[PDB]
Amino acid sequence: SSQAWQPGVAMPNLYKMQRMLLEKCDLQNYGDSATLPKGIMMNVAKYTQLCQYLNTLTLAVPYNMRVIHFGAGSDKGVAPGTAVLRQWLPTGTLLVDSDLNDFVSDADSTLIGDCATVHTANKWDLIISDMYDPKTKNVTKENDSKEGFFTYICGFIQQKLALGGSVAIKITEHSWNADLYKLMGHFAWWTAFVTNVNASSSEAFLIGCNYLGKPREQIDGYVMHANYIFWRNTNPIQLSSYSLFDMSKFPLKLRGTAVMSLKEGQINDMILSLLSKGRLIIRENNRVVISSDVLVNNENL
Amino acid sequence: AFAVDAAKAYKDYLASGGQPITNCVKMLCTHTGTGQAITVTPEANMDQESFGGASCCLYCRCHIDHPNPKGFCDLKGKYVQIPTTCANDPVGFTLKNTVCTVCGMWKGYGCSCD
Ligand SMILES: *O[C@H]1[C@H](O)[C@H](n2cnc3c(N)ncnc32)O[C@@H]1COP(=O)(O)OP(=O)(O)OP(=O)(O)OC[C@H]1O[C@@H](n2c[n+](C)c3c(=O)[nH]c(N)nc32)[C@H](O)[C@@H]1O
Ligand SMILES: N#Cc1cn([C@@H]2O[C@H](CO)[C@@H](O)[C@H]2O)c2ncnc(N)c12
Ligand SMILES: [Mg+2]
Ligand SMILES: [Zn+2]
Ligand SMILES: [Zn+2]
Repeated sequence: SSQAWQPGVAMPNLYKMQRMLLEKCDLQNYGDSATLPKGIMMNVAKYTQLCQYLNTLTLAVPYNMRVIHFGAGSDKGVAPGTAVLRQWLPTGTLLVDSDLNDFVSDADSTLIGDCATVHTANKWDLIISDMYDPKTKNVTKENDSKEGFFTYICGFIQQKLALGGSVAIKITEHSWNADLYKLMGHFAWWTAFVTNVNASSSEAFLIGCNYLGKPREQIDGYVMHANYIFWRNTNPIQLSSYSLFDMSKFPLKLRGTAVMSLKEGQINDMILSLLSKGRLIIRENNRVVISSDVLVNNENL
Repeated sequence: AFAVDAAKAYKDYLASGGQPITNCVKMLCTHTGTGQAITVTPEANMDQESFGGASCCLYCRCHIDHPNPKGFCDLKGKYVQIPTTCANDPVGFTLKNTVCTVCGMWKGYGCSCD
């Protein structure tokens, strides 16, 4: 029952191994609100607990680490999650964020527009996404795999995530994608992580830990999301904000993880073991350049 | 020779009873930090709250040019410590007050150089 003093709850391994069918999600505390410390926004508490959980994993943390954060704006025009990430990450970490709608951010660079317009030369060590389509609320049929930004995210992971890098991509009961689950099997380890402050929501962060660039495990993503909903449906999580009060060990440890460039032929099992243990990043270490594609139209006539 | 003076506009709006800019991003922290004014990571002490700097900057928040030939922002990408008594209006606090170039505390709210 000590779960309440954790930042949240990760999907236990035995639920990952099942072969459930997809049911409707029915949480006993659905929509209940946590008591947050005075004046703290939900997204700050949520991202703090996310980072607290990520402190328990084997993340690679190189010098000049590169982190990109999609879905980083709010209707308030500010970026609370970015502020927590930059607090968490080592000082000097390159942090880029993005959103469809305009906002002001503490990120080093911010691109406004659909994520599909975002391009970059370089590979990344950590990808964070909180994107969610408001139209996902207009539930009018079977809960199928969604595309949209999830299609971009899967390609972005396969194309622009360093080996050894990690991801946290927000899902919900209806905001999910089968290929993203399948791609969780291309990391050394994966889970679905529910924050204790939002334990009453079907939100989770799908976390891929230490990317291997090839399937370690074959995951059927329709089955795995059903497994996730089954877990949530049968394991009520009590809302808790306890962990928000102890920030003494919050900063991500600067491990100085090695970065090597290597061609697809030099990735042997000893390399793969280093990647799997959080001990190696593989990518170019050039300068970081990003860009937003801009559609040009003349509306006169 | 015309430029908008947004600092004065906000100061007068406040003076005439207007409600301060909201949704400044307050951080969770130990509250055992140095208490310095503007830092690379939250540094509030027991008498302060820490905020993400961009959200506390009048120019950032108002979508206007920064008062600086380079337009550089000294809050964005850092954290600003605000006395708890003034945390209802972080934007007003950073506009009205000044950081001591020697000890890095707010003049009047920590700076003991005098
Ligand atoms: O924190 C939210 C986060 O920012 C984002 N989000 C949600 N709505 C958003 C809009 N309009 N704009 C931007 N971002 C938005 O998603 C996070 C989670 O939000 P939450 O409302 O808590 O999601 P949740 O309801 O759990 O999942 P879905 O939105 O995918 O469900 C759609 C639809 O299905 C019904 N539903 C879901 N669940 C889990 C239910 C339950 O347990 N009990 C009941 N009776 N109904 C449930 C709901 O009608 C829901 O709206
Ligand atoms: N569908 C969709 C998207 C949603 N969001 C944003 O995620 C945040 C969700 O809480 C919100 O601020 C929103 O504006 C997107 N951002 C970029 N590209 C997209 N395709 C999306
Ligand atoms: Mg909620
Ligand atoms: Zn500014
Ligand atoms: Zn001084």
